[PDB]
Amino acid sequence: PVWSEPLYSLRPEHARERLQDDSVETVTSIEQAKVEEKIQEVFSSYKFNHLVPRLVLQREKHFHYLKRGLRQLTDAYECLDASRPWLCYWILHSLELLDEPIPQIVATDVCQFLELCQSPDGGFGGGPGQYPHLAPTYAAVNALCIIGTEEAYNVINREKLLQYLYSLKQPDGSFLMHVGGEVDVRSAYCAASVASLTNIITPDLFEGTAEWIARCQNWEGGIGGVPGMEAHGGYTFCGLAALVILKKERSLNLKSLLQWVTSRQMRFEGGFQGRCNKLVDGCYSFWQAGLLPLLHRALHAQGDPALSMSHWMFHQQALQEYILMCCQCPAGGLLDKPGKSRDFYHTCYCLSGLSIAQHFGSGAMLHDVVMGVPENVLQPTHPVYNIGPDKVIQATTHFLQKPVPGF
Amino acid sequence: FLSLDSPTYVLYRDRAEWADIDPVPQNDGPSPVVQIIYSEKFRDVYDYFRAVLQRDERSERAFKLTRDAIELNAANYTVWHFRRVLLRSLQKDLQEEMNYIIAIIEEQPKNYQVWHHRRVLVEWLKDPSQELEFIADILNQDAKNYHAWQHRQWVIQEFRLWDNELQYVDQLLKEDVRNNSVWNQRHFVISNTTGYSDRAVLEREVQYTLEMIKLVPHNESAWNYLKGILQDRGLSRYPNLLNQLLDLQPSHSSPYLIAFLVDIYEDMLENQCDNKEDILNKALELCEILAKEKDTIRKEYWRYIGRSLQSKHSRESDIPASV
Ligand SMILES: N#Cc1ccc2c(c1)CN(S(=O)(=O)c1cccs1)[C@H](Cc1ccccc1)CN2Cc1c[nH]cn1
Ligand SMILES: CC(C)=CCC/C(C)=C/CC/C(C)=C/COP(=O)(O)OP(=O)(O)O
Ligand SMILES: [Zn+2]
Repeated sequence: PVWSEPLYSLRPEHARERLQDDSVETVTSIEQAKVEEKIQEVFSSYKFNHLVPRLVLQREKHFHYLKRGLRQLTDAYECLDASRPWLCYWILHSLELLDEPIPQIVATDVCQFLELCQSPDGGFGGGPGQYPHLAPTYAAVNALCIIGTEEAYNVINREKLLQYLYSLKQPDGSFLMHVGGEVDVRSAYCAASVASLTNIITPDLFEGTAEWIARCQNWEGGIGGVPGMEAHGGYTFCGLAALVILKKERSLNLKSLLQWVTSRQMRFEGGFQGRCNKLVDGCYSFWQAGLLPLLHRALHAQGDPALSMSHWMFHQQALQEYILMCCQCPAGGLLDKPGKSRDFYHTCYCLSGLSIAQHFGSGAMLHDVVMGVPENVLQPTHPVYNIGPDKVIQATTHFLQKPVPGF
Repeated sequence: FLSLDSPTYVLYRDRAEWADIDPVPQNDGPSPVVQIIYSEKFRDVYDYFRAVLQRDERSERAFKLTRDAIELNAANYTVWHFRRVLLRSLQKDLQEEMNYIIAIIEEQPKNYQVWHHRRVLVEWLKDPSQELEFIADILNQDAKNYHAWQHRQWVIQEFRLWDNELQYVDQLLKEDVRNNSVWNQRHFVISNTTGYSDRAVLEREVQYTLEMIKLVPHNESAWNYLKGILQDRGLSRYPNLLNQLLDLQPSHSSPYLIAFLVDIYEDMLENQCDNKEDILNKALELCEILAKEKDTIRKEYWRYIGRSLQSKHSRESDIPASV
């Protein structure tokens, strides 16, 4: 119909999705209202300017932002001086999704830089001369696999990495983030991620890990940083993804989890919140929404016959609308929410989420949903590692031809 | 003893007491990637940090240097590790260090490293006497600080300081009944104290929740808490629940109450209830009402539940193909 609105967020019924504070005001409702009000302005802008809406992913603009940052950053990133491998990964992955080639001049410089970050004793640090840490180690391995050239693969010292992983392993199945450091679900995932890709997973490395992760699932259905903590999207993704790698998804109450994540998508904004009663955030377009592909795979593994065959269990269209209309910086790069400044973290995850929301894949079945102009379609991303599905296969296929340190 | 923000602050290369040290510039290689264009102050401090770290110089001046390196980037875990080495080697007064970390956390509360550092201190000192109050102050500025609640749970568990937490929880829920972190803390205190098997306790909790739900019908936290404390024993295990929720649809309705209804029906069908088919259809109509009207953002979920429930509870679900 001519009166019909193709964009879900601009339909008149949508207004009914605004917050109902039951005339009881608290800091949470006041805060949620401010955001909704700001998002409504964005949605309504087309009607007020008398323009027909067009959802365009600003490719060239994001490419410039990425291209440059990959080589140089302002002092605004001094706070990430101990996370340089993360910067490499987020940027290289954003380019990968945007489908931009990685010049060999760059691939080699990247490889060399990560070598400088690698520790004599295994794992990578957040920068040259810094002690190793599982987070920058997970990023380094990922960045190298994205490059995926023989040179990149050879940067990784597999015997040392394994030694390192063991030196962090705890009696209760968990892992320290680094020597003398803290423990949380993130370490489980970082370890599982790098150990599986490089094929250094011994019979006892992750003993008890699946059980420890399972202990992090709480009364909410979601997973918390450590046993007993509020359910959070970032940690939940970490827990499920790790279990998927360990083939222990069933250790969790997948049902209560599925219900928890599906409730994390905002009815009005369209994007996801990190935890119940907080604000929407573009990066959760990945941590939260990225869970559905994981769940679909687990439930399907269990023969679940109700699973859709063309969509994930979240409003794909509404998420693309949030990202596209509310998360792009006109100057390039993406962000948390309208009003927030751009950064590479959000560029990486807003795009990863967009890709996931555009591509449905369950074996033979393949259905896409691309909001806005077709040029908006991105390269698909693997829901466990968050690098090209191709890079995952290629990487593992290369290291599987190597003996697991020790044999 | 010269703050990183003092107007008379001087770069380290211009300090007499540091003339003997050659700064160690950062080894970024021939052609850098993700190279950060540091400010003069930042690069100066870290060039000297790199030197002390390299020589593993355990000195009072190195100790003071780490404070500046930390303030420039509190996320540099390598510097925090060296600082802890110096705290022990130099036998530094840990209460003074406690004074320091509470100041840093007040300043940058959403950093992983500062909280981990405080935890290490509390452990070393084996003294949690200041923890609940300090955290309460942080929480008073951000009632949802994830690291704050995590530290609070650790301290309470490791030192068994359960006695007043429920009271604290009641205070914050009053301030903001929508604070999901507090509902989580509530479930935390009860689970580790009385537990929810004590019928008097469980009863109390559900009463409280329903009470809250009445006051703020659309606050999802109360609803999730209610489902959380009853879902393990089984929703169908509580026959009066359904009727009491139905007596809310009139006025106190929400897509939340409807979703709960489906949950109850689902569990009922899962325990061969009376009028199996009648219950099923009641659930399928609610699923559709939610997927197409009350909770459309979750249309895919609801349609899934719709299929699931029919896939295994239709009268023909356990009937042979040939029949
Ligand atoms: N660019 C960039 C950037 C921006 C924020 C940020 C992170 C990176 C990664 N880290 S963090 O601890 O290093 C930071 C927190 C605050 C500033 S950087 C934080 C924790 C993290 C670290 C590494 C991988 C994933 C998450 C996440 N954040 C804070 C945030 C994101 N969304 C809402 N809050
Ligand atoms: C692979 C890997 C290392 C993943 C990490 C996942 C992740 C995003 C963790 C962060 C969780 C957290 C402590 C948020 C607090 O900030 P906040 O209070 O601003 O968050 P919120 O309001 O969005 O919940
Ligand atoms: Zn974010």
